[PDB]
Amino acid sequence: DASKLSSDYSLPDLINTRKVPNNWQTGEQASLEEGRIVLTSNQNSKGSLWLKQGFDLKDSFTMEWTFRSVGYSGQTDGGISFWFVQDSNIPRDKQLYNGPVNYDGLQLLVDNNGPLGPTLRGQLNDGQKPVDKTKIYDQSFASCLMGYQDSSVPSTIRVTYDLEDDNLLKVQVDNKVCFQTRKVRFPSGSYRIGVTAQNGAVNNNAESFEIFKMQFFNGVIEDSKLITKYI
Repeated sequence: DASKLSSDYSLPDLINTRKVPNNWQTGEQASLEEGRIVLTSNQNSKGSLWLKQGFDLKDSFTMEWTFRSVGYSGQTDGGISFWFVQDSNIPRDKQLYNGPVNYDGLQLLVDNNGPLGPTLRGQLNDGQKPVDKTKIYDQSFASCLMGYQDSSVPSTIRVTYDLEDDNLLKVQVDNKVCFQTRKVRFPSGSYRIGVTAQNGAVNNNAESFEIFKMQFFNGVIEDSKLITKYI
């Protein structure tokens, strides 16, 4: 697995790091603080963290994001979104959790404003139309229940896309399967990888979403014009 780790698309541990790693960039109110990038803080905050360069999808990959939420417990309109989307530059649109409403690819949404409570949901789009935000919870292609708030220990989301297992897309939270599917077909192309968050305005909350680490691997780890399709 070391041999497969990609330094170009990973975010190293941020302890004693005095600047954002140069292959990434923050946006909006996101900032580097000691040991973590803080996406949101204080009220009605938004932040983004994206890789500067696209990823050429030609083979299986794994991506592991380590994050946490601190500072608020309760239902809100906030959320954190992890993206894997086909685009030539960082996505321009910021309407959907401070990320693109018109994406072509995958949105993984962690939030608690839907009827099921705190969830990790998979959303898909193919760039032809913006998604209808009013239908997001009814349109998830897959989901699991996932407690994330007010939680000191960070969580790790592992996303694997395994072409050698008939295009298995598998999403794990701390190594437990959240969902998996073979229905999602990402075309070869250049993809943008990043995370965006907002805490919203509900109850003037100051929920703070934090990113600690992200590891990107070429291949599948120990789990041995074209647009996204859902078959």
